[PDB]
Amino acid sequence: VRGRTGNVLKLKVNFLPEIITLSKEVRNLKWLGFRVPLAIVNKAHQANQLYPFAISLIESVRTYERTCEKVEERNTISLLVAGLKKEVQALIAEGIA
Amino acid sequence: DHKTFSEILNRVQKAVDDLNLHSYSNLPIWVNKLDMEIERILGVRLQAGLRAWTQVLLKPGGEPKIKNVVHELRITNQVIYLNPPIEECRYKLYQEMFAWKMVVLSLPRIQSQRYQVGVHYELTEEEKFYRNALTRMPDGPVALEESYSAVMGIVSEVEQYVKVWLQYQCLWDM
Amino acid sequence: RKLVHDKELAAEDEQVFLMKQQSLLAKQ
Repeated sequence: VRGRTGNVLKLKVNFLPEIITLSKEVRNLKWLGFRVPLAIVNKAHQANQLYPFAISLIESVRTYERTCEKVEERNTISLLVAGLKKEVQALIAEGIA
Repeated sequence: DHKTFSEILNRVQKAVDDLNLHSYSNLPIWVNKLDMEIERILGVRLQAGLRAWTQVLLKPGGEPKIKNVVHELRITNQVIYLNPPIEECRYKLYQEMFAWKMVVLSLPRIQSQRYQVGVHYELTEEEKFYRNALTRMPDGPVALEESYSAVMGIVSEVEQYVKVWLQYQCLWDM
Repeated sequence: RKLVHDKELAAEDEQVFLMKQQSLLAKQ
């Protein structure tokens, strides 16, 4: 990161707005009647299936960032929420596994 | 003031009870840190109060007051001895100083053990009151030393004046 | 009466969590 050469672990599902663009393009092609790479269409169908899970993962990443920011703010109470921090770390380790 | 210290301590204790209900992690460690901080604050207050009492003998500082003294005369059998005893005046001054000091140092102890249970009441110095703070004065032993020295000086001056006035027992005894 | 010794409740650091995560990512 800027000011921190350590790897800022932005862990998340392998997703981006490109998947949403592909899903919208598939919907538009279906509406307008066009030919397309039907293998890519099946991949877009799988991405549309997995999209709510990806949204949940992004929300979890945002929540973890918010918790880290809260700890950085209240470093004066950082030991007090140590139980929540440990629970979150264990859950994150399970998810990373 | 004693009431103000009690109110602040009660607010802190209610907050501590709420935090214990909050189910946070490391509650004993947090209680220990809060107790240490309260000890430092009380120590600053106690050093200031001892200095103020010494000056009064001679705003967070405080300002106590003083009582009167046992000064009188008698000829009961012709012994002109001041009433009550000079030891009585010294005891009164020492008691007043102890009461003024205990007004601050006798505030309620930290109720961080309210979350604790399993043994009996442990009302030692720091258990019942803030006992250890008198030794935890941040200025050092110099403040208590100043108070004791002021008590000794006032007593010595009182004894000197009493002796000078009472040198004339021989006039009624000759 | 067994004073204190309440296991010293603590958790791994966020940098420590990231480092263990990096080790797992190497192991991933």
